[PDB]
Amino acid sequence: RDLEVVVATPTSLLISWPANYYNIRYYRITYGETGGPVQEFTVPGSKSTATISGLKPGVDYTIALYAVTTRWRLYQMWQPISIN
Amino acid sequence: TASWFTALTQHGKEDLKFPRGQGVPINTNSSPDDQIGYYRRATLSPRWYFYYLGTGPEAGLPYGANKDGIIWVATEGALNTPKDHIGTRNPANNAAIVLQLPQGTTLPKGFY
Repeated sequence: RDLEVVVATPTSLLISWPANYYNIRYYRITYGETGGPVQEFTVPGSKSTATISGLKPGVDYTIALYAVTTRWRLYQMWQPISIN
Repeated sequence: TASWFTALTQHGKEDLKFPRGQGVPINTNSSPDDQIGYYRRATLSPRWYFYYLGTGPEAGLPYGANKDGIIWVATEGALNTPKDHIGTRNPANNAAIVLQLPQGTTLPKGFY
């Protein structure tokens, strides 16, 4: 649908965004506490959901999705506010 | 390369945006799955040209690639796939449709 969290949990969250099976090569998720140990991970293009996990309950966290295309280019898929 | 449609000329302050599901220019000779693309304030005043997904100067942009002066419009029912069958305009062998939008579609202030 859009880039937004589906299932939310005190230790992890499920994020989702509109699939693409012609243009993306992999997605790259990136996430850390707000302002202030950055973390990221990588998902293949065919997928369109991802499981961020092992978070600190109650703590605010800026998430972001990023995409690398077939033309070896880099772009971010929107940007989302997340704070407990 | 030429935008199949004509421009939305901005005459104010807030830039071009569209509530979700609004923004696709009307085109009766096009299928529901082809209803998708982007407005790019292109290269005075700002003017936003419509280009379909996978066509135009930014034809390698995924849908949702956050750039500047590009916005993504898609109608409920469209597919996330390229418009090779539609392509763009060639201003010699055709002229530009006047970009119309259905009824009820909202437009920012200073857009007509």
